[PDB]
Amino acid sequence: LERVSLDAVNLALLMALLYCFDISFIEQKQYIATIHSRLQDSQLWKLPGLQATVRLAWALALRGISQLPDVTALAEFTEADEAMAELAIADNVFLFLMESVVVSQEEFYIRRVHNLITDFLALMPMKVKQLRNRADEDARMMGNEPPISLRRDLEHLMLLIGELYKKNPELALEYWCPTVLSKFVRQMGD
Amino acid sequence: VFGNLHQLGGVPGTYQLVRSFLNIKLPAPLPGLQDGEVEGHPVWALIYYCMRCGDLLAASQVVNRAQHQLGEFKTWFQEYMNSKDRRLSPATENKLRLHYRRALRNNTDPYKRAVYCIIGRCDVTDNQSEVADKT
Repeated sequence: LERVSLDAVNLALLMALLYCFDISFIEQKQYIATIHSRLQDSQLWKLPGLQATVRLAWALALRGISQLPDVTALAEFTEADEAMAELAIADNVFLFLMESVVVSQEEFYIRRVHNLITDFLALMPMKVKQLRNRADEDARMMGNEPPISLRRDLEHLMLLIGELYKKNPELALEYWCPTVLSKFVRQMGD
Repeated sequence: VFGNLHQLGGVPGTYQLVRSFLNIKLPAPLPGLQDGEVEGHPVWALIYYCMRCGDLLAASQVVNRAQHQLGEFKTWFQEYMNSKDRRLSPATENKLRLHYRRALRNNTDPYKRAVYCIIGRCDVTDNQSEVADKT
């Protein structure tokens, strides 16, 4: 998949990859542990953005997997997850989601992606706050559009939602139906 | 100051003496050019000269009163002052440096640059453009 950045064809593989990370339990988790380690190493690649996304996605999932404590106790959150995820965000992991989402086997894709999108809400909130706070402080009171956009990772996430959810109401309802998304919306409102 | 005028209108405070130096002395042949001035006074020049005099505390106070908007710097001035004057926070110093490079370094009012550079030890390549007037 790396040996594709623009190539739209990448979308075809997203269903398999999203779902694959979704079912990490299946792997073992000797294997899962190895992948996690390899990925942290792989932060070398900024040029491949889509590697960065998928890895970030894996992390969003991994956190949930570590719920069976044998894995979680073993790991240190700051080193094991936050540092890497943060690096990925810096390396435009959100931007490429936005691109995947904006430029929308539909069933497999929609389902797997919406699972992805939601996983991020529930499991990720620490990252959201980290970014939000980061953004508020960063700009100072002649900003160019590029400067405005640099830090914009949180907004990009919101757009990700906007593109993915648009039309699709089905999916959109999930937000409203129960009073974490509903929490997400309240949070975003703040 | 100790020689005619007004005699300066106000009290002999150190701050005013420096205002006099800046105003009466050669910042103006007949006043003007590229300073940031509020109510007839170059604030940054003032801070710089007060600093030059060794009156750091007063300089700090001037900044406090300043009406400015680089205010993060204001924070970094006060602790520079508080300590031995080698203001070393294990924290921000790094942050101040980045701002200097991006915002301040390519631009601004000479005195402002001086204050940032000198206090911060921002850019070790050394020299202040416009206002080094004496050996």
